[PDB]
Amino acid sequence: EVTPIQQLFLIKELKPGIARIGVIWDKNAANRDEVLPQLQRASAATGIKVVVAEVASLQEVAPQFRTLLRDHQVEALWVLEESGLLGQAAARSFLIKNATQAGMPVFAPSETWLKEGACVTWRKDAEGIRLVVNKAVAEAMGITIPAKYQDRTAFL
Ligand SMILES: [Hg+2]
Repeated sequence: EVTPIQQLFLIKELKPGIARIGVIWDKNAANRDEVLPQLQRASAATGIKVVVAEVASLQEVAPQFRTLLRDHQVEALWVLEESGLLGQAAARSFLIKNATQAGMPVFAPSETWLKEGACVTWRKDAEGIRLVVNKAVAEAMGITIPAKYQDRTAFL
């Protein structure tokens, strides 16, 4: 498992200057009590504002995404897991479609998202953390791979 503070620090280097990121979090996902204050401390360690929009059903996904954009002006979407609601194609395809229309990058929990249009995911290696990047989409959305990570970055 790549930890949230590890993902946010990777996000800071992949999208330099990012200031506001939005998280769609399934309220039913386990470890909610551990993950949400985890996100806020990663936010304080990075200087990136992390707005968390929780969803309990598929119906809540669209209003919560739109609220993140209209009221919080997030510049990217961050999805941490997909064990329940966020693993259903209806929620994934919406989040990917509309983030793509808004020109914002999506940091995703598995390669399935990158095959559908998301920008970046990650996996823990013997060597630490390796990046997986959809190049053509990530390039177009302002993602830059630091040379310190060019070696340890696969391109879907
Ligand atoms: Hg994207």
